[PDB]
Amino acid sequence: IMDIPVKLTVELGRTRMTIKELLRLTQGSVVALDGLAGEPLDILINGYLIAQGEVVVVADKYGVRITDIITPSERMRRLSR
Amino acid sequence: DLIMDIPVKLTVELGRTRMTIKELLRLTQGSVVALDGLAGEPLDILINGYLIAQGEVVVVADKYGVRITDIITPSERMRRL
Amino acid sequence: DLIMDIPVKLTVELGRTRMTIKELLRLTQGSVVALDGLAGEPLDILINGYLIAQGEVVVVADKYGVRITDIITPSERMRRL
Amino acid sequence: IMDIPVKLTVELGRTRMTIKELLRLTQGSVVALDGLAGEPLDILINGYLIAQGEVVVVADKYGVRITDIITPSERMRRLSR
Amino acid sequence: DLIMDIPVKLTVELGRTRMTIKELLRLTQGSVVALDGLAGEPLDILINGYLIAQGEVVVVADKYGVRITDIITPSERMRRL
Amino acid sequence: DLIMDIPVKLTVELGRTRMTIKELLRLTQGSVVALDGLAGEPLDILINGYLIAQGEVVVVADKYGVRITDIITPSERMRRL
Amino acid sequence: IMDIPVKLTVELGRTRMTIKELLRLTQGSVVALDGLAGEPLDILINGYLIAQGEVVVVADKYGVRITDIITPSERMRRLSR
Amino acid sequence: DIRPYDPNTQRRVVRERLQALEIINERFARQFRMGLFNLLRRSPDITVGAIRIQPYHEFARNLPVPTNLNLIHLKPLRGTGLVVFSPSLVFIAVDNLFGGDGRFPTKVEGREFTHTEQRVINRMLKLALEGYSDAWKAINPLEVEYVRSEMQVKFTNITTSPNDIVVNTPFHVEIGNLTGEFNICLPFSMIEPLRELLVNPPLENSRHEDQNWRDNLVRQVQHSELELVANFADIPLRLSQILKLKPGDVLPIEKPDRIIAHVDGVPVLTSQYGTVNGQYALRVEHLINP
Amino acid sequence: DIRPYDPNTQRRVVRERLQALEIINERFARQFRMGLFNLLRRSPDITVGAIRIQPYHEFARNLPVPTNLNLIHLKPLRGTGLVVFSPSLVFIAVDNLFGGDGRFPTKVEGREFTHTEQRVINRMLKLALEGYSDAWKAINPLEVEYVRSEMQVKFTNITTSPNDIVVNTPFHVEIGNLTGEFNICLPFSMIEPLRELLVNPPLENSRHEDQNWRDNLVRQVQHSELELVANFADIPLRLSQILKLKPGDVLPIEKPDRIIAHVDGVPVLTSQYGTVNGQYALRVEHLINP
Repeated sequence: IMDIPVKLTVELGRTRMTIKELLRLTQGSVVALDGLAGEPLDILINGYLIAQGEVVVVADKYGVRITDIITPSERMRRLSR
Repeated sequence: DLIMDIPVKLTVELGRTRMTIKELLRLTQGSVVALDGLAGEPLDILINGYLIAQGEVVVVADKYGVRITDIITPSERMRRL
Repeated sequence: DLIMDIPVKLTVELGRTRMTIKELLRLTQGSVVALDGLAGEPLDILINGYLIAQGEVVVVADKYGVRITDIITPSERMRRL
Repeated sequence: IMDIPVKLTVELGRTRMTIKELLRLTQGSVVALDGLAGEPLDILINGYLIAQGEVVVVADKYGVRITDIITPSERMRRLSR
Repeated sequence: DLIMDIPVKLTVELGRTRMTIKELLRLTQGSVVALDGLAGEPLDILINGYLIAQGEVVVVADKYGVRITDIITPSERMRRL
Repeated sequence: DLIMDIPVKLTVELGRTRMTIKELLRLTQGSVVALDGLAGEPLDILINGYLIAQGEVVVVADKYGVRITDIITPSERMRRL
Repeated sequence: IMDIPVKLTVELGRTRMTIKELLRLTQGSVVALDGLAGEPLDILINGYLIAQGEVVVVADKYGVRITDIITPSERMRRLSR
Repeated sequence: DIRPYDPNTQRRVVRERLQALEIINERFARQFRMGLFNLLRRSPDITVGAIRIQPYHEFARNLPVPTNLNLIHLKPLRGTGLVVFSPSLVFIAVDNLFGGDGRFPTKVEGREFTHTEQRVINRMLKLALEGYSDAWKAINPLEVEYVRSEMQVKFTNITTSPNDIVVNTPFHVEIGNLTGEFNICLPFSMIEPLRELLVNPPLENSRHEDQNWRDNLVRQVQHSELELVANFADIPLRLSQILKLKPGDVLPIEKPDRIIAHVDGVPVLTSQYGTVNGQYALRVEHLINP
Repeated sequence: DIRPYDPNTQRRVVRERLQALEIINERFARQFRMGLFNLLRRSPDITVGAIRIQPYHEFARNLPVPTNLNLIHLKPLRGTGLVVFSPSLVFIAVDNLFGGDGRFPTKVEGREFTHTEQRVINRMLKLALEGYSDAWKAINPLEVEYVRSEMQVKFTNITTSPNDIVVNTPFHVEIGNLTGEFNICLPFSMIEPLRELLVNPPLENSRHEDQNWRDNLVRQVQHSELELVANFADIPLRLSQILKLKPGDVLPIEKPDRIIAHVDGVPVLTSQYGTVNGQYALRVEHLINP
């Protein structure tokens, strides 16, 4: 209907942490994210997560094949964490 | 002031792209879209949508994380807008 | 240091209550539920779900705004824990 | 109907005792609970006991297989003790 | 003051989990749910819902009890909220 | 020491009576049963079913509240035993 | 109809005696009861006698097998003594 | 006795002696003996073994594989029972039925039951269920219905959990020189409502005598007093407040519109409070009734 | 454990034990055995191998080429399943069907299935589908419909991605001296809605008992309190403002006409705010309901 461009982004995972480790951060500091290795990365539209999909490398380029679209229940489950 | 126990949100973005409504709607099940960033580039570590660090991906006991290589400089902040 | 900006999200809570699933599902249109906060008691202010302050609603030139009655302390945080 | 999360807890047993032994407690002090070994542990929802079930270990993790849901008679039999 | 003969309620929690309405309802006869705590962790000794001690499980002449290993410190009270 | 908080439950009893199963089952709507407590006699206060004090209902700025007439003693506890 | 708990007790026998022998009592003082050896012991509800039954030992525990429920005539015969 | 508790230590010590279950077992054994004589045209003798009140997993672990497991319905009791027909017993029954005199050694190597063997199983199972219903009718009449048959204990899963306590009753049947076994497996939850009747049989003249006993029981226990405690109000405090608490302190309280009358903590009624004759009184609005 | 993550490292560790799926597999194996006896006039024996919960690409990489891949519909579950008929199995079936006693060595060189071979495939596939539906009906009734057949794993692409986790169930069929295999491949998305039922089988008396259990569950959880937090207002600030912030500062705020009541961040209702009894109160306009 409309022909507008949007900045779609892919998010690897989340991290809830206080700024203790933030100020302790340095080159080489280990950080752990909320998402474990294997689950689909999150496809966000203008920062709005709409999908989940798995990461591939094609022609030495990052890409994501969208596995599924999210549901309001899973969305709220992710938010309440 | 040391009002500093506050927890903060940390995110990691694998990549970004600009792409429009028609290609959005044309994306279907199993559709893969390539990311602007070339494979091996350090990912972006955002705080509430604000970038301070860049770093590559790493897995730490099946857990996602990033190895940060550059964190602080605003000198390139003009270009990423 | 570099954390001087760090877009943060501040929220104020109107009140809390102890109520169960029966009445919860039995809420209807126009039904009024009370909260533990007394009228005139300054409301709480939270950041990422943690205490940051207590503030009161004040009339400021036809613009209601929250005026910080006091800043939290570790002592009061432990007391309200 | 509603998609709310609740904090489930599993309770091993009860103990009615005056604070004599409470202040006499130390590392190694023997304590005895109301429930004998073998009876199902209690499944409580937001602290509300609703079920009884047996304890199992799966993948070196604690778990409870719910054996039965409680009745008001058994509930109040437990309470009046 | 030594108004100190008062009896108090002692409980022991095997584990806790956050788990929502739909899969509550999906739980059926014989359904087993894994607990957040790893097997072998010291259980939580609560007083009227208030934690002061941690300890592992033990059976004393077919009677349940806990071997307490840590009781007093509030230094980690803020994490468990 | 560490027991300074220990959430306790205080209850006050309105009265007691000696009455049997016949009249108990023969209670009907609007039926009035008297109690051994004289009007104006300060009511008892119990914690986990044990004596803690005697308190009287007093009007406190449209808010009825219990004012402690006296604290229990071991002597009076034995007398009321 | 009602699910109330009651304190049921079993009485071995009666004894009508003046406090002569009561003050003369000591460890080893012989006392004789009204009931001869062999007759059923008395089953009382809240101190109110309801039945008669014969005493057994099961699993090294005292028990009573209820033999008969009393009649008003036998009741009042027991009372008038 | 100070040992660390570990899961899967089902030290379930629930010791009872169901004399009525024993007597029903004996009556059913006689009925099954006469039925087996009617069918096989040979006279068996059935020995009722000790009743094993054991966990379901322990019961199943001793069951030979393959075996006949017949699910049955003990109406109106909630749940299902099991009849275990052993391969030796089924082999002997089929051998006698189909021309074999049984003098040949019993060769049980382990195999499923064929459709003809299934029909034989169905027949003696029908006889067993009828005899069991006849035996039980003397104590409690019930309806027994065949559900289905299975070869593996994993097919059945008679209990909610393998650690659930279950009742097993073995019977050793001998015909000439050929020996077999068959078992009756009923979950303890099946008999829990009737545990009182199954423990003791010592009543034979009880059809209206039970009603008379119950009427006497209620009309007599109606002369027992109780302990009504009416909790006027409920204030939550902390132990520091309790320790520092002094006379003359006023404790804020939400206004109790309804007073709960309870005994030993057990609520009895909901009422309003007032004063009459100079004493506190309660006007009852609703008794505590689920 | 500090190693750099790389794409295509599908370390998908999703470990479960579907006892109900195993039992359905055994029932279907028996049904397929009796069907194969009916068709081939010879008695096979079918061994159910371990269930492999493995990625689709890994499952396909082990499949011999060419092979029979039959797409099926597991109504009403969203998605499609697969039946894998091996060349050796189809060879043996055709050999037995068309006069060959099977004593000849099996010569599988790799070739497509002819139309007659396709008809044989259709027949034993129909028998397998009926047996599988019969096996499943005991737990959940499903309708199975044949879709089409393929010779190459690339023709099917059963999953959205090759890394999608899928369930495979192998069966080794022996007839005399001739051995073959056939597999059942169902995507994990097929069973995710029924994962709870497939993990544990420990229920047999559940038709209205499930409804009673659910009613008890809801009526007992209806007595659990919650944590209603009503976010009155939302101000975005910066960390410099937070650090320099001092009491008495007034923070501008857009006027909240509607207050959202949420629990643990989960929105519950939309309401208006006010004061009653001296306490803040919310008059509910609309509960959060999708």
